[PDB]
Amino acid sequence: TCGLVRIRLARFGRKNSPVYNIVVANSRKARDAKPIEVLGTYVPVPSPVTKRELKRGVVPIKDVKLDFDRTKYWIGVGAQPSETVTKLLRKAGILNDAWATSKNSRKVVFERMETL
Amino acid sequence: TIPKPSDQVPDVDAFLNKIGRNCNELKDTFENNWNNLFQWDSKILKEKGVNIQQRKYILKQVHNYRNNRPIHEIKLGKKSFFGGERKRKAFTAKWKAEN
Amino acid sequence: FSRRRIAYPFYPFKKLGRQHPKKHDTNLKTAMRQFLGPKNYKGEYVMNKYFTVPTNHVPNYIKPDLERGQSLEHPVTKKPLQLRYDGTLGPPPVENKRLQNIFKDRLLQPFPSNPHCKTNYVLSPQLKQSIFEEITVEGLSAQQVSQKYGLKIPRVEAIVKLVSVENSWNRRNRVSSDLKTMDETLYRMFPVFDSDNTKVIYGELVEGERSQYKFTNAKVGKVGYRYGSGNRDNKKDRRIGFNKLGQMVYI
Amino acid sequence: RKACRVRLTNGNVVSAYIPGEGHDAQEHSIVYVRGGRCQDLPGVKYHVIRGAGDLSGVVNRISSRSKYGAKK
Amino acid sequence: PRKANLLKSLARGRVRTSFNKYNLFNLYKKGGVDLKSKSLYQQKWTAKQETRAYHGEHLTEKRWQTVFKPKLDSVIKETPFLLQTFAVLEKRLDFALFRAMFASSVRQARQFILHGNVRVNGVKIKHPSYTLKPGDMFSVKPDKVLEALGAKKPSFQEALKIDKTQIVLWNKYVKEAKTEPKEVWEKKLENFEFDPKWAKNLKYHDPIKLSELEGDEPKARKLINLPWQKNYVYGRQDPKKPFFTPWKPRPFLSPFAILPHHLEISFKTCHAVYLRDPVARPGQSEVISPFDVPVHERAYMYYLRNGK
Amino acid sequence: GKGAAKYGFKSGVFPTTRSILKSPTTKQTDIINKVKSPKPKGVLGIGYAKGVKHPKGSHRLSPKVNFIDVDNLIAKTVAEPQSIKSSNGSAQKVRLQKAELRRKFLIEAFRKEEARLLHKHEYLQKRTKELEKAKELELEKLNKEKSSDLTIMTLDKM
RNA sequence: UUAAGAGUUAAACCUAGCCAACGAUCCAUAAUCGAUAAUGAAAGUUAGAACGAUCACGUUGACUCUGAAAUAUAGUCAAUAUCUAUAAGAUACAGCAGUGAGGAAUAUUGGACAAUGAUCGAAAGAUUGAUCCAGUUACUUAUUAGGAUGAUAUAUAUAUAUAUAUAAAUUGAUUAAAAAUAAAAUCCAUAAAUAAUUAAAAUAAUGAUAUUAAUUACCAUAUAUUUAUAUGGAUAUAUAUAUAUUUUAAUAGUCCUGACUAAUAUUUGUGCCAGCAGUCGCGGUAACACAAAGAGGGCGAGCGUUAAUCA
Ligand SMILES: [Mg+2]
Ligand SMILES: [Mg+2]
Ligand SMILES: [Mg+2]
Ligand SMILES: [Mg+2]
Ligand SMILES: [Mg+2]
Ligand SMILES: [Mg+2]
Ligand SMILES: [Mg+2]
Ligand SMILES: [Mg+2]
Ligand SMILES: [Mg+2]
Ligand SMILES: [Mg+2]
Ligand SMILES: [Mg+2]
Ligand SMILES: [Mg+2]
Ligand SMILES: [Mg+2]
Ligand SMILES: [Mg+2]
Ligand SMILES: [Mg+2]
Ligand SMILES: [Mg+2]
Ligand SMILES: [Mg+2]
Ligand SMILES: [Mg+2]
Ligand SMILES: [Mg+2]
Ligand SMILES: [Mg+2]
Ligand SMILES: [Mg+2]
Ligand SMILES: [Mg+2]
Ligand SMILES: [Mg+2]
Ligand SMILES: [Mg+2]
Ligand SMILES: [Mg+2]
Ligand SMILES: [Mg+2]
Repeated sequence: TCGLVRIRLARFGRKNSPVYNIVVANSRKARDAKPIEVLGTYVPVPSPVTKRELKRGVVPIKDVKLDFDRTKYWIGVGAQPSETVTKLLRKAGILNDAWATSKNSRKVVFERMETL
Repeated sequence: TIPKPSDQVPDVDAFLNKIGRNCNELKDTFENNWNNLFQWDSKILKEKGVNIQQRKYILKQVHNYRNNRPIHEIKLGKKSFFGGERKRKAFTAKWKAEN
Repeated sequence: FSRRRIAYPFYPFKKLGRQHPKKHDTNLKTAMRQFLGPKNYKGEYVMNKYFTVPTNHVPNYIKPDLERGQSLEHPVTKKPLQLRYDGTLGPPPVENKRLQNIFKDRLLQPFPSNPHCKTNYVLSPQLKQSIFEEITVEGLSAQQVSQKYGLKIPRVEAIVKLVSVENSWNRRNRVSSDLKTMDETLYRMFPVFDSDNTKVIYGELVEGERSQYKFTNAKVGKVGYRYGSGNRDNKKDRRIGFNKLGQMVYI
Repeated sequence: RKACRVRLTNGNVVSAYIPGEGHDAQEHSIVYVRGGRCQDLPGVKYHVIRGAGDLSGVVNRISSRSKYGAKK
Repeated sequence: PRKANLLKSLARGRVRTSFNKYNLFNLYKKGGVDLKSKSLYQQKWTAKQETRAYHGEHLTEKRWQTVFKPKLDSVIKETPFLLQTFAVLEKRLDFALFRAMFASSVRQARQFILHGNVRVNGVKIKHPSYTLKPGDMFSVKPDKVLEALGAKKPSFQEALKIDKTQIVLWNKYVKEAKTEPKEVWEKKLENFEFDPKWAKNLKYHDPIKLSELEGDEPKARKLINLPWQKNYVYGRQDPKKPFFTPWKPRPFLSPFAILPHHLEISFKTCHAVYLRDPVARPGQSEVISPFDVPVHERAYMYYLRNGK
Repeated sequence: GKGAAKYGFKSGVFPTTRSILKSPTTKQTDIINKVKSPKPKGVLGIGYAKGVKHPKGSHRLSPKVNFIDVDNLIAKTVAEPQSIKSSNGSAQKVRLQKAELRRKFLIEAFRKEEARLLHKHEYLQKRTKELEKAKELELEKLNKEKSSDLTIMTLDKM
């Protein structure tokens, strides 16, 4: 992307079983090097859904753990998030459609909901 | 769903001609059927015989056609006439002295 | 001092005499046959004490020390039968007083050597149904029923779950005649119990999207995979777990 | 006792005991030397590995074949 | 895991987690574990040998050492703390199946799990090393449990021979009753401790020759008809279930029929709930084991130091 | 593996969390008072004495703490545009939206950090005050015991 | 001179100081460390491969430009070593593969940018031996690598301890001497295959891995809460429809048995030889120790041994 400070994903885990840390990192450091901060974790594999649960209508869930207060701070100071991180932040409501792209973008089946 | 063939690109033959990168050799694979080209995913194009690069490029351009984005040939990057940057110095020294 | 000690019976038994050269037998096999008794054409050993299960709600556990190795009784009259020099089974000379005088605790002791091991009492179906009614229908807590029936809370909850599952299976006619027979038989083999916050964002979902993101609030300095953490993949302390589907995954 | 002087690749010259009932070691032979002294031979602090290099395994070995290079 | 090899050897006299007839004899004749005249190492080795023969024999030694927990859990008589040496193995799925009387042995429980016949809280589990937590519900396919606890299904030939013998003995009894009903009635009443039509009611049964009857099951099913055994071959009332079809318990089931204290079992459904990890209380240990406390003490001393 | 016992048995390291406010804020009265308080005089203190001279090129006193003013930091770091009025631009709307979100995020972060620091200061004040009243409690307790003074001399008092 | 202190460097002038037996100076050796690995009860001790942090280096030495920062994998000069283009030339694989040597010993002259990053571009997109995958290698760790039943063959004639006969019966041995429920045989399974289907890694689209994982053994739907009975497309048959509805296993080494140190059922060959051995030690007819047979005891896809580390 651009800028010295970038919010990106650093790959942790094992071969064929990826997990990621959402990290604020210097652009010139390695992908898996120790970052400025570790804002969260991201599991790209959706939760398994049973056939009966498919009949129920439940949808697979992808799990992200994130520090929302600190991520907002890093966005404020000028940190530039990667494309995948940009998508992850947009689905969380941290970023709005202004960060979208022509290729990305439709009917809403479920609206973003905030509950403790 | 199937986009409707345009006068600019009437047939899958013309589509393969335009997208380029030696995709013209795949004319027999599709048999000049718009429906097959615009419903055939990557697994089918694999079992037909299309190589990885060709099927990926064709799916990319098919998606572009669905979204009406230009589908002209994107010529792949090529190393410079004087060689790669690491080999540029030696090749330039040879070329200058020889000619 | 230590040496290999072939596990001969501690009780007296009839050792092999002079053998025809082709018998190729062992004292252990003869002891096993004496303990087992004659075998039927059907393959059974009716003479043995323990061949047939009990049905009087009192278990029949081995008592080699009390009976001194004599484990053959008449299948019907259930009177002791000892081997005799003629080769036949016959009444013993003097009946073992130990077998009539058996402590109540020892009857529930499965293994002669270990006294601390004891079988558990089996709850009656009526008591299980009463617990189900008390918990689910009358809305009683597990504490109150556990105190009422001298039971433990995890057992009460397990009974509730099991009675619900039994009701479902009976609804679907899954319980069969063979299953009923097996349950009934194992019921009479055992003694019967006697009653007396973190902010969470669920993401927007759009048509065609196969998954919905769930975002959990976390604190920096505590959220993330640590850098330089120990690798136990090639160590005996390797960490293994099981997926929600039930497959095995390395953690 | 069957033993042999051996010059190793690092330049040291040692005396190595040759285990087994029979051996075909000879001068110029390539051998592999491991630790372990011959107790009753003073100055012999090393053993030769049977079945490695130019030294063959013990002939007609049945027990402890791995310790003597025999294959079966 | 280890390959099952000489698990029932009478000479060695080891006791296994199984309902075998040979295992029953080995347990019966064992008496106790002899620790006299032995050095401390010999005592520890004997205790290890016996207890590992019973507890988790199929596990490799290094795997058990890794799984071994040097701590023990407990909740007037003396509490046998050290009977909990092998309590860690009791949370394993196969051990839970065996202790729930859903398998004849831990090996059979392992096979049942590996073949997809076992579920834990409604999800199929195919790994015997799976460990249960308190409150976990597990269940077995009813046919597998019936096979494990039921008697062996005879083959057609063997049951045909048994039916030949049964017909023969019935004919002998009928002849004896018809010829001298007096003494037969007298013997019947004595064993329990007149109308001549009774002896008339008894009917002979046609003798059967298996040479012509071999290879045809329905023919034999229709031909054989005894007052107890009507219209089926011995033990094959419905030759499509994996067990002796008129269901009777397997032989020698009562010696090993032990109800666990940490599992709650429903045999109608072949379900069970893992209440807790086994614990030691005054005068009792919930870890079922055929060895007394000193044997487990010596095994624990062995495995604390890895046999040092 | 051993050293992890110190750190809660957690293996691996996170990067050190950065402080949003590099220097103390001007609303932290206690820090300013400690900074402004008279320095302890002499050797158990921290400063040069009255008579003693310092080296020619050195500074007698350390640099004074720069107390951030959150309002000033917000004003200088993120300033609202003066020219509110503008016409339609395809990228201008997107840039304006991103700038507004970034300004809001940074302002919110700074203000919440200052409030958090003040809240910790108040919490410490409550803790210390409660401990001092706890000392007053044992003062109350002891006088009950020594209200029983026969004014003879005891050995425990000796 | 620097942005900046200081004998850091350069110049000048003064003072006689500074370190050191609690070890200076000199020499040898060494990349350093962790919330990393090993070990121990622990203090500690060892390693610094793997994960992570710092430093230094990119064939060797010095200097210079640019720059915020370089004595830069840059440039210049020289040293070493090669190639041609014979030039005020080029290259130095401690980048990925790979080759030769050295060594006891450490692999592919692989696929893809599908994912995560990086560079260029306004974008479209382009590049990417970073990276991700696969290959080799038991180097290490984990799960599987089949359970129950089972000591013999024939012949006789609502009860049930069926009893008689004959015949056989491998190695060892003549009874506490066994091998051995070990085999065979029987029962029941699953893996693999063969068929269908089929996620997820990734979505706006793009999948190298890939002959994907997983599910079912004909296929759907229609209700119940995985197991049921139904309706419809399969299905050969016999004569639309009573019927069934792919097949199916089993596969272990290596060390040791005098004591330390678990291994009793005993024999044979040798004869202070051959040999074994971690320590004591054994071997001269009577070898529990050597080489073997039987039996037995450990660990087990590993076992042993050597080299090391800790205790
Ligand atoms: Mg750009
Ligand atoms: Mg171009
Ligand atoms: Mg011994
Ligand atoms: Mg100066
Ligand atoms: Mg100096
Ligand atoms: Mg000077
Ligand atoms: Mg010195
Ligand atoms: Mg060095
Ligand atoms: Mg170095
Ligand atoms: Mg390292
Ligand atoms: Mg060091
Ligand atoms: Mg390396
Ligand atoms: Mg350098
Ligand atoms: Mg250099
Ligand atoms: Mg080099
Ligand atoms: Mg290389
Ligand atoms: Mg070499
Ligand atoms: Mg890429
Ligand atoms: Mg490549
Ligand atoms: Mg013989
Ligand atoms: Mg030897
Ligand atoms: Mg001899
Ligand atoms: Mg020895
Ligand atoms: Mg020997
Ligand atoms: Mg042998
Ligand atoms: Mg292994």
